[PDB]
Amino acid sequence: AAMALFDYNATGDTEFDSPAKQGWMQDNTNNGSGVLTNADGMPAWLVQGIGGRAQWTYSLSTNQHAQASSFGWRMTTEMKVLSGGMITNYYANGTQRVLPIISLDSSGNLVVEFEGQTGRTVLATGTAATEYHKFELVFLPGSNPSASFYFDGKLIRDNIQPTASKQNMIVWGNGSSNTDGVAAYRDIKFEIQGD
Ligand SMILES: CC(=O)N[C@H]1[C@H]([C@H](O)[C@H](O)CO)O[C@@](O[C@H]2[C@@H](O)[C@@H](CO)O[C@@H](O[C@H]3[C@H](O)[C@@H](O)[C@H](O)O[C@@H]3CO)[C@@H]2O)(C(=O)O)C[C@@H]1O
Ligand SMILES: [Ca+2]
Repeated sequence: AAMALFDYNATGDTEFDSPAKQGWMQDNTNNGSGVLTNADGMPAWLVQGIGGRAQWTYSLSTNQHAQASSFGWRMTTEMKVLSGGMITNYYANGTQRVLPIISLDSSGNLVVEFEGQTGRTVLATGTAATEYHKFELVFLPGSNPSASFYFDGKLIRDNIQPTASKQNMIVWGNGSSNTDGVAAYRDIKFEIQGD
């Protein structure tokens, strides 16, 4: 030991055909919604943050928060952004978060921002901007805790400093009631490491 993994895996299976059935909590407001969809012969969960917030949350236990802090963690998302912004797939711990905010800019490019930084980074232009990609957030602890962001396995930004936050969920989706955001999710993992 010791390691742990928490996931949503998009599936047609009845027993597990929403995130609610994989231990995640629906956390929409207003007009926000979601539904199982099927795209490339493959299930995806379509998050529809149109006129309301639309996201899913997962609760770590007391020891899991603490283990996450000692040994570090990795959050991987496989998604495709369809429209808008505040696509917020992230982890908060009662005290801090590394928040990447993903979107499509007014030129149609897939950009990423991080809370604590200012500016956007172009991840994909053209028809690439609105296809599936694999996004990794990798948190390395120490007395100098920083994060690294990866896009189909390519270091994009490192030395991302955590920022204060009272929230304490693993979250994915459109974490915003006013910024509309739409994306499809095949996979979410949050893995707590060993040493
Ligand atoms: C990623 C994340 O942390 N998302 C939060 C968001 C964002 O921080 C926010 O959208 C900024 O873009 O806020 C969410 O909560 C807000 C939401 O419940 C709205 C209701 O529309 O209320 C906000 O508080 C209000 C408060 O009611 C007012 O009295 C006061 O003026 O301050 C706020 C006005 O904006 C909540 O903060 C959200 O749902 O968008 C929660 C996300 O998790
Ligand atoms: Ca435990």
